Amino acid sequence: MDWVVAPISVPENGKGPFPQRLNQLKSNKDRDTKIFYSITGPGADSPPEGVFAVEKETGWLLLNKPLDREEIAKYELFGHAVSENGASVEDPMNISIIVTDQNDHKPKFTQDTFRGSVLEGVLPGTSVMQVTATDEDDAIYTYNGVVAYSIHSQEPKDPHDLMFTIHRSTGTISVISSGLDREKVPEYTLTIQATDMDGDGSTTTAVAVVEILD
Amino acid sequence: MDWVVAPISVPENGKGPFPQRLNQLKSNKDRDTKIFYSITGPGADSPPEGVFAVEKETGWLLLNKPLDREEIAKYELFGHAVSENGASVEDPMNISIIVTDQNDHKPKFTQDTFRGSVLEGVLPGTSVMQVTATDEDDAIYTYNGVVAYSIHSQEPKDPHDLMFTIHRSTGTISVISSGLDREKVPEYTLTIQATDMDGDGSTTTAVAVVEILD
Ligand SMILES: Cc1[nH]c2ccc(-c3ccccc3)cc2c1CCN
Ligand SMILES: Cc1[nH]c2ccc(-c3ccccc3)cc2c1CCN
Ligand SMILES: [Ca+2]
Ligand SMILES: [Ca+2]
Ligand SMILES: [Ca+2]
Ligand SMILES: [Ca+2]
Repeated sequence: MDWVVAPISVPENGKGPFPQRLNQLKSNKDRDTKIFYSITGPGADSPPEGVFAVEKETGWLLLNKPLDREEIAKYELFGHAVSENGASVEDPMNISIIVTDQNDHKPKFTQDTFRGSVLEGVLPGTSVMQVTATDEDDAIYTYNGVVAYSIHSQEPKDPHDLMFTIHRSTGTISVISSGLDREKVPEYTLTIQATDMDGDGSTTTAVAVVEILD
Repeated sequence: MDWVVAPISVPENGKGPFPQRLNQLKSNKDRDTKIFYSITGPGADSPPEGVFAVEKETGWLLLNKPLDREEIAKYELFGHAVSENGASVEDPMNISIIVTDQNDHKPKFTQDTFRGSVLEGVLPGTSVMQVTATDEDDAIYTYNGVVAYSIHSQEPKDPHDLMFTIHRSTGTISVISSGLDREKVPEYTLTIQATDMDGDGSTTTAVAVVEILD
């Protein structure tokens, strides 16, 4: 009884010293001759070379350097078993290395300044613009690339203080208080923020400048 | 050819929807009857009950909740092959789950205010005190719980702007400049900071109060 496929899930940007052992190969029939192991493939004997390596005698698969999942996210290697007489004993076994995500990219805003506009008498609830930011990290399986949006401050304060909201996850700045007037205040400037791990991580700052129109 | 041991490495505090498929069991006795798969061990039928489960007619090993490594960092379970007559077929296979760590804990100083002191006439380089922050994440195999120390600000900014420094990894504050004097400034108040992922992570802040002596 065994696994149908056995991938090796390896957290990226890892520490300690290298090499590191990952799993150990063994062939069914190694009381026949002595067995010498070898790995091949992209990440072993093709570029990037020398990222993975196997111990000839012991069969330990080794990690040589830390992996950036944000560069290569999975490898496909092959295990080779060759007796001391030169005989390929088994078929090269599929070795699959899945690189899992650490939170090693701060979220970075689309543009340094975002510019949008709206009109004096729009009903509370009304879209005005959408900002964004990208986090190069993963957002399907981890929260490391999932972004939360917020508004820090609003200048000028004038008719109110919470003049706008931004949707936490889509980045849509709405107006929420009727009371706009282009003559009294023509150009608000929102100081906005993107925060990875869904608000519990790093925070990048940028600005959105809403102009109110006649 | 196979691994002598295939643990499953599962990033903690995972996203997406659950359950989640991890690997699939299979018995090299299934070209016979229709086998039915079950699962035992702490995390399965012991406390905490129900974190893993396997689809009886597929063998897929499912994860029901997101894991917290700092709550439990490893699981040893057993999978079971039975036919329609509850008949144990081969022995139970061992399932080893290795919860890999994410940066889900901000660094916490041990006290809000460290108190130290040093004589006015000590030489530049002279140690003074050593502050400390602890991060619950792994600092062995990952940077998530590796702290980096820094002085935010010193007040009063008398005589020089920066009279002290701190070891980035050890927490030891030392004197970097000449000119302490109890008569002129008898105490300095150092805003200290601790940042995880060895600097590129989350921060909290404390203060170290250094008294100058005759
Ligand atoms: C619980 C968990 N964490 C993962 C992290 C990464 C990949 C993964 C699989 C194939 C290619 C690339 C990545 C799969 C998983 C799963 C199983 C959920 N289908
Ligand atoms: C994040 C991470 N990566 C690993 C890689 C390997 C082993 C490991 C498990 C059993 C024996 C020897 C080593 C443990 C870990 C952890 C959890 C850190 N408490
Ligand atoms: Ca790499
Ligand atoms: Ca748990
Ligand atoms: Ca941490
Ligand atoms: Ca953690």
